[PDB]
This record gives sequence, structure tokens and C-alpha cells, in this order.
Amino acid sequence: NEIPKPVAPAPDILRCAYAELVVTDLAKSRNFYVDVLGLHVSYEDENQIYLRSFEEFIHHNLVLTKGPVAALKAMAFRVRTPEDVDKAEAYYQELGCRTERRKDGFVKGIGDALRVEDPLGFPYEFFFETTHVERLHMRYDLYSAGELVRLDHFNQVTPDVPRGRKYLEDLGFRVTEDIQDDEGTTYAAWMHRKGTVHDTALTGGNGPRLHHVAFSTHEKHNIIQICDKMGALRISDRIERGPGRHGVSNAFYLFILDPDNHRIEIYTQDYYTGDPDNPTITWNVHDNQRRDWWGNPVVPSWYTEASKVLDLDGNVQEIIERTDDSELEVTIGADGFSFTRAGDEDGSYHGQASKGFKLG
Amino acid sequence: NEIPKPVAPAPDILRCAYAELVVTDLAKSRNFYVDVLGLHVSYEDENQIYLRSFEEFIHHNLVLTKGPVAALKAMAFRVRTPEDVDKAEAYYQELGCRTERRKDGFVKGIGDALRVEDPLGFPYEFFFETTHVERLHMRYDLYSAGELVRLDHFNQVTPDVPRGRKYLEDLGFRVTEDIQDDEGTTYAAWMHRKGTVHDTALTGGNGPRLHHVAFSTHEKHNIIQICDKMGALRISDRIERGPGRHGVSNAFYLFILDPDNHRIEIYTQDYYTGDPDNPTITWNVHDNQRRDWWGNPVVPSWYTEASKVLDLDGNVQEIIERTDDSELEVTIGADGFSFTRAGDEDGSYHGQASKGFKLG
Amino acid sequence: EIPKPVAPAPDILRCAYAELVVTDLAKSRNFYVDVLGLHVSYEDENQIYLRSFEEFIHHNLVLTKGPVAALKAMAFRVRTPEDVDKAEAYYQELGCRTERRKDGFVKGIGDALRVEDPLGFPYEFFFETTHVERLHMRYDLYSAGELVRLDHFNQVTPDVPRGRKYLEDLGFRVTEDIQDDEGTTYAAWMHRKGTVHDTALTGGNGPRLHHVAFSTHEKHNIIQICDKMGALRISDRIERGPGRHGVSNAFYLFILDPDNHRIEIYTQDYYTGDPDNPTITWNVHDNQRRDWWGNPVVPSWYTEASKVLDLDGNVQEIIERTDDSELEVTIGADGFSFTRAGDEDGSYHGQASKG
Amino acid sequence: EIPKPVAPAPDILRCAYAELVVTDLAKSRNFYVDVLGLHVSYEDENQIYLRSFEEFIHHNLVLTKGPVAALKAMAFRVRTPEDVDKAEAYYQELGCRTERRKDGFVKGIGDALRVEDPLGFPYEFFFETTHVERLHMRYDLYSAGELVRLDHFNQVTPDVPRGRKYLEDLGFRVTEDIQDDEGTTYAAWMHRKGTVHDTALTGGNGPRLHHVAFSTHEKHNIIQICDKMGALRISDRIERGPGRHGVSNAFYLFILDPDNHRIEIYTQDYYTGDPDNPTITWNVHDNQRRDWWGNPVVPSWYTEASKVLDLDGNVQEIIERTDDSELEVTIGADGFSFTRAGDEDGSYHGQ
Ligand SMILES: O=[N+]([O-])c1ccc(O)c(O)c1
Ligand SMILES: [Ca+2]
Ligand SMILES: [Cl-]
Ligand SMILES: [Cl-]
Ligand SMILES: [Cl-]
Ligand SMILES: [Fe+2]
Ligand SMILES: [Fe+2]
Ligand SMILES: [Fe+2]
Ligand SMILES: [Fe+2]
Repeated sequence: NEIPKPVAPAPDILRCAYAELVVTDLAKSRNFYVDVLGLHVSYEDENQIYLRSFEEFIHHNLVLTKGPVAALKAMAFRVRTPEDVDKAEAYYQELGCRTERRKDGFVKGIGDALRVEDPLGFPYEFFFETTHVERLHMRYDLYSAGELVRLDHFNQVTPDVPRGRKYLEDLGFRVTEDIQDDEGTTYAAWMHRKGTVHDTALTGGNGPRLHHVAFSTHEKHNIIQICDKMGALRISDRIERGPGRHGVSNAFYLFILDPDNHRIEIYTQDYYTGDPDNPTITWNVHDNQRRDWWGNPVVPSWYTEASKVLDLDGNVQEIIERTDDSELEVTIGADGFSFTRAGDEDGSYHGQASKGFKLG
Repeated sequence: NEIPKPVAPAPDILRCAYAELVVTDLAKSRNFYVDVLGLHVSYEDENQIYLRSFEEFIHHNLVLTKGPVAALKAMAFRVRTPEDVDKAEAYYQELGCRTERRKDGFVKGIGDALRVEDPLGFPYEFFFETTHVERLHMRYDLYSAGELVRLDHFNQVTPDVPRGRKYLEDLGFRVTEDIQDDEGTTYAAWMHRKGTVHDTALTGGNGPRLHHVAFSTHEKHNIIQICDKMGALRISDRIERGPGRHGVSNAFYLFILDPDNHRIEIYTQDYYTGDPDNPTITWNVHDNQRRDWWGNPVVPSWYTEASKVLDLDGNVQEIIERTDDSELEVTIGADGFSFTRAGDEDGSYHGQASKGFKLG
Repeated sequence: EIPKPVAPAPDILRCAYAELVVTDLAKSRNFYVDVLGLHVSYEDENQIYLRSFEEFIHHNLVLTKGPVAALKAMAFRVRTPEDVDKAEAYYQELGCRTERRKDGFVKGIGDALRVEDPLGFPYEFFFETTHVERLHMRYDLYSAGELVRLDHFNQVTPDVPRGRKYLEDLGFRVTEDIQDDEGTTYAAWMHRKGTVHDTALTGGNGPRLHHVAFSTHEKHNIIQICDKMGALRISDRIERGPGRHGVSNAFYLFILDPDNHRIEIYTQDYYTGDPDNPTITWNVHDNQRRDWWGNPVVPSWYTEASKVLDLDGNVQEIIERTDDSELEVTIGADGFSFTRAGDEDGSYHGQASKG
Repeated sequence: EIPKPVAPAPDILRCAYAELVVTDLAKSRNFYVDVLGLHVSYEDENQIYLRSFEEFIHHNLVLTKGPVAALKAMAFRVRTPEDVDKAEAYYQELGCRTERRKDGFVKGIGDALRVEDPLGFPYEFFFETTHVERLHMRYDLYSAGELVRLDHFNQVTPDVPRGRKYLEDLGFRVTEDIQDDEGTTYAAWMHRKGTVHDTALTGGNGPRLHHVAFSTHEKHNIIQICDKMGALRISDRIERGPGRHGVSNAFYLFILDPDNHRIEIYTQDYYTGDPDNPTITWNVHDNQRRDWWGNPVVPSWYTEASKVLDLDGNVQEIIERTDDSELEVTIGADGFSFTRAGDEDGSYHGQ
């Protein structure tokens, strides 16, 4: 059931800007995002913590909101002009989606804002107005050995990747890389507005669920330091996967888990995608260098676990099961297959993960 | 069973200096060590390749010798004076070990040298005299993104760790770190002469076998590049384990496999141990941060596979089975267990490896 | 003052390549390929086409053999084929000389417009380019000093506000500038692609080309370039740096090619893509504005820059700056700079910082 | 010349700590703790004891409040308790003033000998020291500019060959030096622990302490110290660097504390533990010998250094160097340097 291209013009989206995550214990979440990861507090009270990255000048990149059920409440994109908020509302209304408009914002430090239940069930926000804060980009007196410098992207789990992809393309996102097989299945797509590999991404699976939110560092040693610090804090069990080099995106990466199991990616040194004919890279799902370039196996939780998302009433969205083939199953499952070199039996894996492991 | 302390004085050992590895295909081995890893050729012909690291001034750190059976032929330590070669001879003769002395060396670029079949079955060489070569430490016109800068250590597999450790202490090696359990079994020990965490190390297992030879890089990004390069060359299947941060030694590391399955470790940034009361560190075998500080699982091959070693006639040394408990079995096997925090079931793993894998 | 055309500006994506005239193609090849590691897309006896590690367009740099070393063309890529028509109509309304070739001026570029712009610089605008193998994951080739992207140009021009207004009308947004308390502007940086700049204006006699800048992934890659140059015993071709910039916050290095074209190596500036991106103005006497660590700026950096050509290949006449000189006001005989505004301690009178 | 004693030399392991007199303890604390990130081992209203990230002995630096900023002692650890007795007999034979404190001079050091050595420097030798928590895996504490080890001292002394021979007799091995064709020695670097140096001699008016050096893991940690100093608007306290040294091949930075004591931050020199380690001699006119990239050495780096104290805490009188001056022969009015030997292109004359 293809999502039609509206007649109404798409809003001009600049970039991913922030996520609002509902968390169950505000103090525990603060310990993770401020004490462990070093994000900078823009505002806080007994109910919410507003955080930003080192180089950010808008009010925040992450809002932690206390609530009964941990979930993504909104993933927010900044648009180019005030008028683009109106455009977003018209566009989503033409799509038959539920929308909510608040002239003075949903969260502090954001002004006129539109939230929508998008066609894939995700809570998106579009805004232009935001309170500017001290840009900390040269505050080396504050700089952490693991400093998170920008918000980079979101990654969403959705059962039908082509359907979602076409809709995001009409919205103005361009696909930079994807993962497909030779039987017409798409397992994942990455798409951008700001000229990096992505602002959001679609990962095939039961959904809507939020896979992760990604922050960047300046250098690879910064990511190493986050791992090292987690070991010193004896929370290495909260390192889910990595560190590694991605095939898709070519970024150096790490995946960690917050106190409510919300997955955070730390990411650095992908490439420029701003030209409109940027070459789209398609990896085969059985290429064992596509997710980790070094061939390290992808732990099953990375495929199966992701966060709930909320509707505009704050209720959890029903999960719709994926019927397309599962990346987990076709790569590391019982009938799975992966290769190191296409066409070479040597360095290939049948019914198990790479590097001597099987599914727990 | 115990190896007695000789009345004869131990030779004053400076450091690990080089290994001679037998390889089956000299050209394939050359491609690995020179073209992939960037080691510097000090001499080569149809029978051997002599290689050194970027900062070395002695003739070589690695001799690849063509032969029918891939194996370690000699682990060589440089001694402080010519007279220390005589001391090595008298010492091992007193221990009842087979020795062979060549005034003009066993390999090119080494002078007066003593080889011995040591009490643990290993072929050790002791030498002072060596041909000095151009020290390439400032040849940044040659420096590669993955540059190997020193030889750091060897790691030996032997069935009875305390037996070997006592013997090495009498030779002057001082233990820096080890792995034990609460019931008094020793699994591994690291010991040094040169003021780093180790020059050699004992890993409990069937032996004698050579577990690995280790080279150092300047920085962590150099190790990352070796991984990246191996992905680009589509030989990621030869990255065995890593990259990571060690618990033991605190070094950043990587384990890769040469064309004959000889394991090479790349290592950086361990600490100073030269003071005589250098604090020893003992880790519990069930501590999942002891080998990889970030908790990443140790692939079973790392525990089970190691290179054959030769006797002085060039024949393979018979293997003696370990009877003490197996590290693999007590940690990642079906009956093993490991913990993130001592005493905490959260972040513990029972009958499987960390992060969600079981053994393949 | 340069008027704003009625005609719509072209939609400019980014700086894309420079064409440099060099006098000895072999010596230039040694510097750019052997020393700096750039990748050859094409070469013959007259020209070398080079690209950075992550590029997919044909080239980021063209070395063209010629009698007088100079900038021949600074090229920006535009969003669509129709934007090259928009560029042509725009520069015509501006009264500028233009030349358009449906098959390009250099190999690997198709339909292209070159202009002598209102400040005397040879701009090219194009969309069509021959795609080549993007080397971004070719870690088998990766150098310890690898140049990964083309980042920006920097232009010397006598009247900065005049130039700034023209580039703003063309769609560039000022991210950072350098001014004083007496109304003088000494420099401005401006962008299309969401980094600190795609081009920049440095106040001085002009038109001249100050430098062309390439990126590395990390700081250590820039350190390696310096280390390599020492090993090759060509450290005399390191002009300034390495350092941390104040303006841009990037880690940097300035080196000189065999014809004294200045190349900057640059890494890790910040995102400027939001339209209300806060502008940062530095005082010209702030000794942390160019080098954040207070290291002195050698006079050659201010005084030396490359000639630029018109569309016929002749050198552009240099027009003298009459506004105050950043050299003179900070490190000349009557210069001044401070470490902390209003503190005599750490200030410099009539001399450069650090002794 | 300084005669070799018949008494055996103490077996010196390494440079271990310096005691610096500072005039304003709180300002000094800001610098070494807040700016540089050193770790407190003990403090009171008169002294701050500080250590690096990987240290297990009590401290690498003692800041002592006093009227005149100076080096009070540069301390070397010896291998055994008996080596303190050896040091005492050795310096007594040399005719030096010595002072033995069986319970140490500063907290966390036990039996210790301080001497006014033959070059006028206050050396300490000790074995016993209170072990503290070794912070080497305390990544929860690790700074982006983390100082990981004490690496070396550098001493200004007028006659380098005289001092060199005295240090060699004590067991130090020279690794690198700077000379000219006329036979003058301008500087020498010498070690016990298997790095390029534990101490070094810079030709000049002395005794003065040129600097104390700490190590970082990587080059980016040094860059961060500079960046942090910029952010704190104290970039005027960056003296020289960052750079790559020629001698030592280390990546380096020189900064100045509140009393103008010079601190070097240093990383990635090479192994020198073999007894036949090849010695490297640079020509004083080679513009890549100090900074490999050919950046100029600011004259203050040659002319400024810290006072040193005698055992009564009074400042040691200075002896003027009579041998040729490295500043004068390279950057002075009749000085010169080269990039490539024999090439006027890339050479500097009177600048
Ligand atoms: O080359 N020099 O200027 C040097 C080399 C090493 C040092 O530790 C130093 O203080 C100076
Ligand atoms: Ca298929
Ligand atoms: Cl992935
Ligand atoms: Cl290990
Ligand atoms: Cl600048
Ligand atoms: Fe991601
Ligand atoms: Fe090892
Ligand atoms: Fe620039
Ligand atoms: Fe030094």
C-alpha cells in the first residue's frame, strides 16, 4: 500500500535536531547522559532534563521526560523557515495523518511546533523557532575525553522498508546507502537532508520502534574512551555492540544502552553526501563486511530489540509484524549465510555468526 | 616436577628481540608481513625473509624461514653482554637441557648465539652480538598508517602455569599480572625484563605451543587502520579477535592470523613496570573485563589454537595436555560463567559468552 | 557597491575544484602525489587531474602546465543543469565577462560557465561531471597523511564588505568575520555546504588566491604531513602551523607548493547549515583569533598569495587595499594584540607574540 | 673534572619526583590540578603532593610554599634500600654536602639522601615510598589532556662535557647530543629507565632547572592541553610548541607555571635499553634538531630557567657558561641554521 506523493509541497527539512525520550527514573537517566556521557544541561527540573552536545547552539538535542512507560515520544527535525511548519502541517494532513500544533511548543526551548503521527506510526516534530544557547564548541575547559559533539541521526524500525523509503524520498530525504538481497528484499536504508550519510534510517523489523539515536565525536579515540570509561565504571554490560568500523556509512561506531534500554550510537567520520547525484551504495545482506567492516558478528539483540514509540496521546503505538525476510535470520540464523569474499566458500559462514560464534 | 634454581647465575636478559617462524609459502607470508603489515626488510632470499619494526636498530625482529611444517623455530632474547651467552649456556646445562652454541649465529645478522630446548619444551635463543641497521624511527617518508614500531613480546601456551612461572622468575623475569580463580588455579601469567608489562607470557593450555608474537604501534588509530586495511583487502576473516582494550596490561590490542595461522598481536599503551616493587595485579578468571575490558567475548579459537614449536633438530615438540581447569571451559563453555560486577547476576553470563553469543 | 541582480542566483552546492597553473608539471606532481598523496584521475604531458580520498566527482584539483603560476579557475558545483543557465544570466546582469562551454574547460567536467567576477576572480559553475571510483573505503591506499575532501578556497581582495555583500546575494552566508572597533573588516568566511566555509575573503591587495584547503579525518594526519616533510628535508615549505584556528575552530597547517601556491590542511570545524547559525565576530587585535594558542602569524602569510588569471589566461591587475592592514595593526611597528581583552599582561606592542 | 669515586654508584631506576617551591600555593594548585589534571596524593596549607595517571609511588611532584620560587629537589628512585647508603658514600667521596633523613624530607618518601651535587643541583635519592592507588585504568577520571607519567628533568649547566662524564659515572647513558664541528657540546640527553632520558644537560648559565617533563598517551592529549589553555585565555603561558622534536623524536609542548617554572608535555620517544643503543649527534646548525618541522625556538627557551636551592633552602649562585652559546650560534646576529646541509635555500642567517 504505497504512500502517495501529496500535491502540497514538502517542508524544507534542515536536519535531525532532537529526540524526546520518556524515561522511568529521571535521576538514573541523568547519571547515564550527564555523568557517564558528558552531555551538557540546558535546563532541568523534577520532570525533565534538557541536554545538548558540545557544538550545538539550539536549546537541546535530547529531552528526557519522566513517565510511566519508557518510549520515544518525538523525533524532531528543524525546518528552514517558520513557513515550513505550516507546510509540514498541510503535507501530513494531505497524507491523512493526525497532527497537533502548539504555537509555543511541546517542550521548553522550542517555539511553534507541529507533531504528527506519520504514515509509519512514528511521532515526528517539525519546528523552526528555538531558544539559542551558548555554543560550547571552543569550551575546551569543559571538553571530555569522550565528548559528544553533535546529534547525527535517528534510526527507525519499520516492517516495510520500500514503503517507508518512498515516503521519505517524497519528503526530500535522499537514500545514500541501503542493504538488499538478490530476491527483491530491502533490509535497511539510510537517508539524509544535511549532507551526511543520514538524518534518519529505516531498519527492517517489527514496528514502529526506535532503533537508536546517534551522537558524533571528533575522533575515533573519543569513542574508545567511552568504552574505556564504561569499563572503569563496571557497566561494560551496557556496551551492546562495538566498537567497530561500519561498512554502510564508513563511520567508526559504538552502540550502548541507556537505563531504560534506549539504544544510543556514538559515531564518527562518515562522508559528504550533499550533491544530488551522490552515488547510492547497495550492499548485499549476506556480505559480512556490510555492518561491521572488520567482519565482527552482529549480536542478535541489535536486530530484535528497540524502543517503543508513542502516539500523540502519549499511548504506546501497536507493533506491526514484518513479513519480509529477517536480516538476522538470513545472515546468522539457522539457514543463514554470510561471505567475506563474494563467491568464495573460504571465509563464509553457514548457519552461524562470524568469528566462532552462534546465536545465544 | 619442579624446575630447580641453578647454582649458576642467570644470564642478564634485556628484552625479547626476535622470533624465527617457519612458514610454508614464503611469498604468501611476505605479502602478509611486508605488504599488508608494512614491516621493513633487512635481508631476503628464496629461503628466508628478515624483517624489523620502524624503531628497531638490531638486524631484525622476525625471521620467516621456509620449511615443510609451520612452527616456531626460536624465540630469541637479547642479553646484556657477550659473557651472558656463556652464562646462558652454563645455566641451561645445569638444568639438564639440550643446548646448541654457534659462534657465528643460527640466522643472518646475529653473532654468537645459544639455542636451547627449555624445560617447558620451547626453543629459546640467547645472543648479544647483532648487526646494526638503519634505525628507521624518523623515516616518516616510509611511515604507514598502520606502522608497527617495536617488537613487544611473546606469549607461550604451557600446561602448568605455576611450574613455568617459577622457572622464568629464576631467569629474572618478574610477574606483573596474572589470572587465577578463588580455588587456587592459575590460568595465565605475564612477566618482564624490559620495564613493560611483559617480554613473555604463559597461557595455560596444552603445550608447548606458541600463542602469539606481539608488535607495538604508536597510537590506537594505527591498530584501527590495520583492521580497516584488512577489510579493504577483503581478508577480514583473518582478524581473529579485537580490536579492544585489554584488562590485563591495559593495552589496546588486535589479534590477526598469518597465512600459516601464526597469530600476531598488535598492541599499544601498556604501563611502566621497571621498579622492583611494581604492584602485581591478579584478576579473577570469571571477571569478564579481564581480557577485554569492554566485556567483548573471547572467540574460542583464541583459547584452542596456537602454533607448533620445534626442537633443535627442527622436529615438532610433542604436546602435553593441561590437567588444571580450562579458562575457556570455566568462562564461556556450557558450564562456565563470567561477571561484569563481582557478585552481581545482572551482567553475568552462564553457559555462554558475553553480549548474546554462544560457542559456534 | 555591487548591485543585487533581478535574475535569480544559481543554487551552489559547494566548492568542487581548483585549476592551478604550474611551471614544472613534474615537480608539482611530486609535491601533490608523492608528498601529499592525492589520487590521479587522469594525467598527460600538460595536466594532472587529482582527487581526494572521499571524492566521487572527477577531480578536486587540476594542475595545468603554463608559463605563469596562477589560479586559472575556482569551481563551484551547482545543484542542477538549469543552475548553470541561472549562473550565466546572473553574471550577465552583473556586467561580468562570461564564457560557456557545453563540453567543459577541463577533462571530467561537462557544461560549465566561467566568469571574471566583480572582484576579478575566475569562478566556474557546473553541474555535469564524470563520476569516478570513490576511494573512501580503500584503506589499502590510505596514507598516514591522507587528504580526504576539498574544503574551501580563500581569496585576497581589497574591500571585504564590498565582496561580502556580493557573495551574500549569491547565497553564501557569513559564519565568522574579523573586525575592529573603528568599522574596518579584515576577513569574512562564508558557506554553502554547511561547514564554516566554501570560500573566504582576506583583506589585502587583490585579486589574489590565498590558499586552497583540503581536509583530513583527524589531527594526527596533519601532524604526519609535517613529520613527513621533515623526513624529506623540506620543512622550509611549512609556512605556518600546525595549529588550532580561532576562527573556524579547525586544526590546521599551511604549506607551500613548488610555485608557492599555498595549501591548507584542515580538520574538524563545525556545522553551519541552519539559516540562523550564529555569526562570530573576532576583534583583529585578539591574539587567539587566527591561532587559538597564540602562536604568531608570520608576515609572509599576510603578504604572499597567488596571481589569478582572467578568462584569456592573463594575470589580473592587483588593486591595492586602502583599509587598514591586519599585518600592520597586529604585528607591525605600531601593532598591538592581546591575550585577554583589557589586560596588559600577555599583550604585544609592536611585535608578534611569543618572543 | 669530577673524579670517578671508588665507592660504587647507587643503582638508579628512574626520575621519580621534583619538589618545586612556589610563591602562591592556591595559584599553583589551579595550574597543576585544575588546568593540567594532576592527581592529589596529599595536601595541606603548605604543600600539595601530586601524581600522574599511571604512577603507584606516592607522588611525582611536590609543590612547597616558600618565599622564592625555585627547584628544591630533583629525586631519583634507587633499586634497593642499600642504594641510599651507596649514594651517601658516593657523594661524600665526591666532596659534596649531603643530608640523610631516615624518615624522608617530604611525605610519602622514607629514608632519603639529599645532596648538593657537583654541578650545584639538589638531587635526592630514595627507595622507600608509600604506594598509592595506581590510577592507570581509572578512565572515569581520565582527562582529555591526561598526564600519564613523569618522564624527565632538564638541567642548565655551563660545561656539558664535565656534567656528562659525571652522569655517565653514575650510570646514565647518553642517547643523543648536539655538537658542532669545532667540538663544542651544547646539550646531552641521558637515561637509566630505557627511554631517551631521565635527565638532560642544556649548556647555559647554571645551576638552573630548565624543565620538568610529563608524558601523555597520544599526541591529541597534548593538542588538548593547548586548546584548554586557549579556552582559559592563558595562551600566553604556552611558550613553545606544540611540535615534533628532532632529538628524541617526541611530540612536545612547553608551558609556564605561575612562578615561570617550565613544564614539558611529551610523548612517543623510543626504546634505549640496549647497552649499545646507537647514540645520535646533531649539528647545532641543523634547524630540524629541536623542532623537526623547522619552527623557530623562541629566545626565552634558551635564556630563562628556574633557580635551584642548596640544602639550607638558599638560592644557588650561578656560573656563566664560557663555551659557545646555542642561541648565539643559531639565532643571534652572527648565528645561522640550515634545513639541508650546504644549501643556502632554507637557511637562516642572523634570524
Ligand atoms: O629537541 N629538543 O628541543 C629537545 C628534545 C627532547 C626534550 O625532552 C627537550 O626538552 C628538548
Ligand atoms: Ca538470495
Ligand atoms: Cl550496522
Ligand atoms: Cl587477552
Ligand atoms: Cl588563520
Ligand atoms: Fe546509526
Ligand atoms: Fe599478548
Ligand atoms: Fe583556510
Ligand atoms: Fe625535555
